[PDB]
Amino acid sequence: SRFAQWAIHPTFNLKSLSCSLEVSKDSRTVTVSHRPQPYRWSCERFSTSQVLCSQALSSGKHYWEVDTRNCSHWAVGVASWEMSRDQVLGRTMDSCCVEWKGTSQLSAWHMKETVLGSDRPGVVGIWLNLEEGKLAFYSVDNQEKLLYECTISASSPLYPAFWLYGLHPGNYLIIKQV
Amino acid sequence: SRFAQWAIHPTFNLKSLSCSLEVSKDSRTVTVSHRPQPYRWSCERFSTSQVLCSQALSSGKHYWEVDTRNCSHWAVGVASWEMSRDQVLGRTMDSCCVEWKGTSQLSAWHMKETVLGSDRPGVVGIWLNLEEGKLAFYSVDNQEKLLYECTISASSPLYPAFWLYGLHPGNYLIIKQV
Amino acid sequence: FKPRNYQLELALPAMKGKNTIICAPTGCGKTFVSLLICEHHLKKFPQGQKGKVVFFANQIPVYEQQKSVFSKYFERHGYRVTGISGATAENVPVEQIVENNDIIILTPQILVNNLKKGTIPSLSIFTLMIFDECHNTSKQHPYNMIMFNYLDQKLGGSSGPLPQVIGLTASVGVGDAKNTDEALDYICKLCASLDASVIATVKHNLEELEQVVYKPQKFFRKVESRISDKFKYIIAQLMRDTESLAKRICKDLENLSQIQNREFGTQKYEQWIVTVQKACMVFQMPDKDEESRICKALFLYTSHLRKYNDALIISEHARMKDALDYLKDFFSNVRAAGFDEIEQDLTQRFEEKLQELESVSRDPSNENPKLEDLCFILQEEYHLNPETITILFVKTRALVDALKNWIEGNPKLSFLKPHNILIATSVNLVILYEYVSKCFLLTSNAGVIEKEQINMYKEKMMNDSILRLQTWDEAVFREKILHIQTHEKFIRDSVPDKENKKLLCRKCKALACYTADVRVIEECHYTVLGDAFKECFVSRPHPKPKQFSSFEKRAKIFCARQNCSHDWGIHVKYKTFEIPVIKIESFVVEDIATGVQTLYSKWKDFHFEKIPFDPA
Amino acid sequence: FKPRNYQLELALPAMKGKNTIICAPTGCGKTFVSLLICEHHLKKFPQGQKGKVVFFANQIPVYEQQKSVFSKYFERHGYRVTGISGATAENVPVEQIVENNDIIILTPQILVNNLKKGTIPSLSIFTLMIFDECHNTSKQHPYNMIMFNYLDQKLGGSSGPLPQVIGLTASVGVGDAKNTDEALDYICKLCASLDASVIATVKHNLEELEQVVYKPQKFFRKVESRISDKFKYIIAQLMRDTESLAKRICKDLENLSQIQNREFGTQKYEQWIVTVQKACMVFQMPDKDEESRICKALFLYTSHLRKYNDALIISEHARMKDALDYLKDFFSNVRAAGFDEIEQDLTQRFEEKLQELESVSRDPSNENPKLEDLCFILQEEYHLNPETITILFVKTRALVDALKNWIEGNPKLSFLKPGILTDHNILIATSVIAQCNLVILYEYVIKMIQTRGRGRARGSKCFLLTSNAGVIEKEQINMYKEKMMNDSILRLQTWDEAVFREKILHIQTHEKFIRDSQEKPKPVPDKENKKLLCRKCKALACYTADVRVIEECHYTVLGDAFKECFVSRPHPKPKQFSSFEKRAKIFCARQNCSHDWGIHVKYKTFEIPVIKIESFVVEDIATGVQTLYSKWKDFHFEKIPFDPAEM
RNA sequence: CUACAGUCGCGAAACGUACGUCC
RNA sequence: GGACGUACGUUUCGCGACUGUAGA
Ligand SMILES: [Zn+2]
Ligand SMILES: [Zn+2]
Repeated sequence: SRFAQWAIHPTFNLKSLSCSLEVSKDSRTVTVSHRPQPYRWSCERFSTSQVLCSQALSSGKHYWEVDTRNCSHWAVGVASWEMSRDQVLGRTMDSCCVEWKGTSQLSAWHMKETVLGSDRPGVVGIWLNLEEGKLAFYSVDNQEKLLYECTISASSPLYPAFWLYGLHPGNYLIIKQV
Repeated sequence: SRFAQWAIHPTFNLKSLSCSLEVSKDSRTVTVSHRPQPYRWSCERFSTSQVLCSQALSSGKHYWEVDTRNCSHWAVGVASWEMSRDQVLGRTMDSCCVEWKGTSQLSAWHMKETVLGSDRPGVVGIWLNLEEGKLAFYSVDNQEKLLYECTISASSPLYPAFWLYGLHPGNYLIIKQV
Repeated sequence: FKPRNYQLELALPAMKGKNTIICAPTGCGKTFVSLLICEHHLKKFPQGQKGKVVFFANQIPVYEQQKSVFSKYFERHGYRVTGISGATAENVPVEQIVENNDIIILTPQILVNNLKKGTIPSLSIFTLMIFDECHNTSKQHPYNMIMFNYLDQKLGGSSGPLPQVIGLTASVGVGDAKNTDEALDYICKLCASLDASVIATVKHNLEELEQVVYKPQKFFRKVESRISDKFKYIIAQLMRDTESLAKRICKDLENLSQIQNREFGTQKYEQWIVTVQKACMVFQMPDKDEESRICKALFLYTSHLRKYNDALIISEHARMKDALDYLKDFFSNVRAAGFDEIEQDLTQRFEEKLQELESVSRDPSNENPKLEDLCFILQEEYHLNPETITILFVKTRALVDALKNWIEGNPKLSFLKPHNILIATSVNLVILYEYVSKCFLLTSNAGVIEKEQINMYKEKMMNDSILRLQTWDEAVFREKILHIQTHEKFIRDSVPDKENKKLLCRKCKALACYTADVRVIEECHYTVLGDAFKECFVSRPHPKPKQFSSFEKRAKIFCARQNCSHDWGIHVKYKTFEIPVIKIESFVVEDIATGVQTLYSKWKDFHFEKIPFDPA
Repeated sequence: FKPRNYQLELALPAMKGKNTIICAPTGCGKTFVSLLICEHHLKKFPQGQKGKVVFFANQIPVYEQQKSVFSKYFERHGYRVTGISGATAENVPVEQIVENNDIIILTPQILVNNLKKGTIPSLSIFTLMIFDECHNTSKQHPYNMIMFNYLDQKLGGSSGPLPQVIGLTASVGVGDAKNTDEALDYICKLCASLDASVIATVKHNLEELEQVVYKPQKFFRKVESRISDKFKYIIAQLMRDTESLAKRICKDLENLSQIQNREFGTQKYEQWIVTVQKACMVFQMPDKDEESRICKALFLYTSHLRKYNDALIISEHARMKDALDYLKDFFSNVRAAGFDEIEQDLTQRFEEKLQELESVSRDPSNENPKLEDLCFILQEEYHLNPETITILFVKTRALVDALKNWIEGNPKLSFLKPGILTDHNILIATSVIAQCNLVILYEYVIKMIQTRGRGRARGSKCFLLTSNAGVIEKEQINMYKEKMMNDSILRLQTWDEAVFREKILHIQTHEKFIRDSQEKPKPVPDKENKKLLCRKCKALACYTADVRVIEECHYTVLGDAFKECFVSRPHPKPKQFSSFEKRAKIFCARQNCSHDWGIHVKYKTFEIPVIKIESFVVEDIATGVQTLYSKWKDFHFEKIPFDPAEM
């Protein structure tokens, strides 16, 4: 929005969405319903509240914006396509992300168990520089405050993954303009 | 199966699937069950016992094999993609197909009920040559008997359609190798 | 004019001179076998003796059909065929028709009225009683009221020339029996009430009956109801709002009908409406001016909740667009019937959400799924062959008119004629739309599936119990039914007032008349001859005038108030004048001394001064 | 050790000397309230007069918990605290414990048995009576059998120093009431059966009650059943073959019962099996050798249909694999016990479809949809907060092991540890301590009273998983029945105390009139000598002239000819009930019958084969008619009392 | 006005299965 | 062994409401 725009916003796909969500026709707004829906049974179903993308990345030019407001507890980060769907995001071999846990602590995971302070970013943006493995969570307005860095071994597709609390109906996440 | 193979086996899509079919993961067998399936309500739903494919046509090379046995009444043919969804196969202004009616007559439509004799093709094979408009149904082992001639004005997406008797449980079709 | 061998097998025990239980599942075979027994009974009579064979027909189209065939058959033999219907026996002597004719097809309801007046004092004048559809002789039937005099004459010691009680039918029936030993007791109770011993069935010529049997195959199609009920949420919000503004008139409203926590759109809600409607009618305030406003407001609140819940059942079974038509017909009817502060509150709130209900109705996303598989099975049978004319069985009269807006009101279905599809509510591809060669059965719950599944088990145990009785002895069969007829005869052989009460309306609570002016015409009709009652009512023409053998339904009556328009009764012409025959159901009886109120639904449950009518 | 403000408002009417139905929603709050009434009652007495306060405990863990608290508190004041349990009722005199103690915490079942014998002939020796969990005093309870002796002394005319009938409960309850008028009639009927005038509730101290209330939120989640049920289709073909095999020897099998059309795997079919099986036990074939063959074959054909119908309810709720392990466990036990021509045909008919059943059970698309979302709600809470304890309530004990093996061997639930209560992340219990902040009601329909510890609440959930609309709408009206309970209590609390003592005085006289009208004695005993036959083999076991009655509850056999008719077998869980010691278990000593006849116990010095009427059929030797009795009191015959002087 | 049939609901009574408690 | 309580389900009896059909 303020710096040099380097990438375009991703879009949700219906081939990795679980049987509990009802993402609409704009493909950037997931929502939880009261009753789950019967979908196909394949190896791409997460059986969780996780959503993956299909936007193919590039050499070094990556940036996307995702709003996690109007959410009780969320988790947004980077995950690989060559991963088991039954596993939890942030517990696999190499998937670093930031999760807002139930104990009101904004924790962060890296392949460790380190925690941040008591902050609460509303509009969190993720800067990615895969040419040298640079990650920085410049969310909003705090003189480009990152406060966390992850090192990734970029040799695989790394579509951004998302997670929200699926046991609370009415919760929704929205992707907005960078 | 003995001549030069020109095309590959088709695959059923989940965007034009009927609300009564329960096609498995191999996407090449339509089957009607006791209970219907809850799907979305859009302009792509046939609300009938029909199904479509995902293989776009080409210049001249179209051939596939489908098994029409273990069935009371079936109907296999070729129809256009730009077709109204509330209509049944065989009443469109351009749809060459053959119907095995309830009167034990292998009828055919050319938009004009072209009633034929009492032949029963077990495993039918459909030849298509869109370059010069050649259609002939050499089914199985009958020294390549044509038994029907059709001329199409192929200037449109021409995804193949199918039909089966949905009021009888146990009715199922299977696509085999050529 | 060609009786086959299987038609002659059923008539073999009938010609011997004993009462039979001949049953045939076809229509043409059942009328032809009765002609052979009627011809054989009259030809076997000697000189100087004449027959008096009667044919008890139940309905009027059954009486009209059996009158043309019996006249065209017994015309060369020189027989006197006639017919006594309800629109015929007025001012005609019954004793003259039965003495001058022999092939009488008189209605059995007229014979019950004749047996009480004094004419035809015994059943010995007849010789061959033919009961059409004799399986209805279970309890209090007009067929069962003739047999109460037949069994009284036989078991009375003076049994003389009793006629034959041979009865035609199409199904013996099981009833409410679950086992073979219980289904056996129902059949022997039918033959005991009909005084018979032989049940004639086909046991040698089954190959003729299989050609014409009319027996399709069943196909169960059970589906789940809709879940996205957007129409229900706006209606139930209007009903919960109407119920909240009704609690300010009556404080103790919620404790009147305490059955359970009621749900909208079900039959349990409809029982809650009529119970709380009757509770606001027994109120007794000593001002007599605010009480007339309280019961008028609570009547319009309970009736609007009744009409809202009535349209809710149509939306779950029929299309959603016909539910709004049922509500717009009720509101436009009260728009020209009267206008006060109470109805103006409910009519203005209905027009507020009228565009909200119109928006959701036109979208095909919110559609009942019971019409979806009905549309699926219609375009699948006609696609195979155009020789599949259908018959639809609909129970509710409001539900069969909702389907007429779906045949030609939907663009997918066009090869139908609302002919090509029958909408007969009461009688190769038969569809049973909530009614309990191939058949179908559409439903939304598992109760209709299990109800039809035990009906096929009832047909299996019926045919097994028939052949068990056909291997018994004739001496023990008449001995077994003798203990049943003596047991029911013992049960069959086993106070006015002098006060002065007044009659008040149910929704207006106005003084109409007293119980001293109510007269009795023919032990069923109650009218008022007083002059104060003549100004308390207003007339209104009848939409369908008819008569029942002594009257003329010329006009309906209504309450003579400003916006009441209550259905009080009817206006008839008995002999030479007019009398306002009213009904006790739309009335309230109040005592002068006690003051308490009582609600009665039938005239026989209201014991009072029953003064007979006087022409002077 | 220190009382509070809300712990003194409840015991304030109790100290005045009147009966109270104090309802505290805490676990340790009811223990501290009762200690305040017990300490105040003993201090107000002058010299010479002493208190005899009795604390009734309904269970043995409740009896042993309150025995440590009442002994570690009333020890500096010089009071004697004792306890009489079922293992302690013997070897001591019952009269000498009450006269030499004050703080007896004995169970109410011993007091009902003593009142019939003659020891402690009246309740005037006690001065205070505390009924813990007094909401069970509805009908025929051991709490109610003491009140029948209490109300007969008050309204009888021989009233002495009657004691207080205070009771500390946690939920008064409404019962099966629909409206508030019937809900009010239940509380006054409970107050009449306990002689109450006051009902204490926390009204002025609601702030301190909010800290410990254990009030969770409702999380109803209705799911759907499976569509492609291929396990049911193979099982139902075996059930139609066994039903047709049993019709070859009984043509009137459909006439023996009055149930409607039955679906396999439901509760309606299970009632049809027992009604059919009880109808083939009264066959009266005069051959007396073919009768023992048809009745033994129809017993085995109905037992296999019982296990086949029970295995489909396991496949409906639990996993498909554990349903196959229930049938293989039943067929392994029936092979080791005995083999004949009937059981071998049914065994080899199941093995022909064993490979077909084991193939559809190992399919990843045949997962139960009830278990498919139970794993989803168990992996979402543990990802949110991974230090939460949960609890799972199971209705049937046959499903509490199927869901234990489902977790042990699941990769998505590798963190859970089994806590089967038929270092523990889950707790799979059947029927219920204030430490697990997650409650899951897996098809389990008074709600769960998880009020045991004086800790905190911290936020809990009440997920209800079911696949039918019956269990969804039952909890919706249970919140309405719990809402109208507090309204009916507050309405009763705003009455006058002088009219409420007279309002319940007409209910105690009306309920005694029904109790004095239902005094129908026993009929005339049949002096004819009938014989008892087996239920499976119909062999002659004994006669009704060798049956002796021990203590009006148990029936032994006196004759020596019966002693060679059974074979012994050791009990898996022996125990003792006040006069006996369970040592063995008697069975039918036939070739392949192996029917459970009763039990073998030691009464004083001898060993008596105590039998039950549920495994025998009574055939009269005069006429020849056979009857099936289910309880020993319904079998009216000449009951000769036992005499140890004979043998 | 009489009569039949179907559905739903309010009560009473009896029985079966399952679970839990105590002697 | 025995006794008691709770929950689900079933078999009846009796009463009431509404709808539909038929007849006089
Ligand atoms: Zn009026
Ligand atoms: Zn035995």
